[PDB]
Amino acid sequence: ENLSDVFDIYAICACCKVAPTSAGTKNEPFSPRTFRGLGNKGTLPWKCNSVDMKYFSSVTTYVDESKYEKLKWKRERYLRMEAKLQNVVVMGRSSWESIPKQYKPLPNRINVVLSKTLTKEDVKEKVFIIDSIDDLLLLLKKLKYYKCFIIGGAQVYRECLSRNLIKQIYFTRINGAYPCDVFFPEFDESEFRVTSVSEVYNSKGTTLDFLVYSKV
Ligand SMILES: NC(=O)C1=CN([C@@H]2O[C@H](COP(=O)(O)OP(=O)(O)OC[C@H]3O[C@@H](n4cnc5c(N)ncnc54)[C@H](OP(=O)(O)O)[C@@H]3O)[C@@H](O)[C@H]2O)C=CC1
Ligand SMILES: CCc1nc(N)nc(N)c1-c1ccc(Cl)cc1
Repeated sequence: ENLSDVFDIYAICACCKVAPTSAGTKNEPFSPRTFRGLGNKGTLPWKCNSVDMKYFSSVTTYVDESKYEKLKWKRERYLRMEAKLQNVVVMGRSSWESIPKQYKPLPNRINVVLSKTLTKEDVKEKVFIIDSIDDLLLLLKKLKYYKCFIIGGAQVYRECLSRNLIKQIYFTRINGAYPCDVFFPEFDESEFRVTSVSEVYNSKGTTLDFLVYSKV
């Protein structure tokens, strides 16, 4: 069976173009993947993009009650053989720490932070602290939710793609070049097909679009 399908594990990210460097061995002016920039110095490479922000918020928050029973059954079945509704959002520690206190935990979604060092003692926000992907799966198996969104960062995307635990990738392309030090991990793209390509959008002069890739 495909766990990414049974537990509806999707990834959502936004990547921009990478700003060249005149020094160092990391300049890739000819990179085969134009949009691969994820972060810089612990924060996003670009300045507040309200357009992607709204998009991100809608995707990760939207739930359809009518479609849940079907998911409930699909899961009850898998679990059988193995033996307010909200989506889950999963993020690495650095990502969680990069979010300003006032915006955490992300409202209307069940928050999960992956970390082997954070403790419930110092993390007062309502969030599940998970020690590993393995434990993440243990959590989803005993949790009522709609879809599970992996929202970052690079390390977390890598682990999930590497384990073939991603069913869909919601990929925002930011058409701007900014300095970057964290990039989207490479994986076998032949395993996916683009299933949604939005019209172009504009943020203060910078264009961007939204793509969705679904596993074959
Ligand atoms: N453009 C985009 O869409 C996104 C950009 N970002 C950007 O990416 C950068 C942060 O990403 P990155 O550096 O990859 O870090 P992450 O945000 O993934 O956090 C890394 C930390 O998460 C924890 N972690 C990772 N995997 C596991 C695991 N399997 N089990 C338990 N804990 C785990 C560890 O915490 P610990 O050390 O406590 O164990 C780890 O050091 C920032 O610059 C941020 O702004 C982040 C998300 C999305
Ligand atoms: C709004 C930015 C954004 N847009 C998209 N399309 N995907 C994401 N995963 C994020 C994101 C970045 C950093 C953190 Cl910490 C959490 C989420």
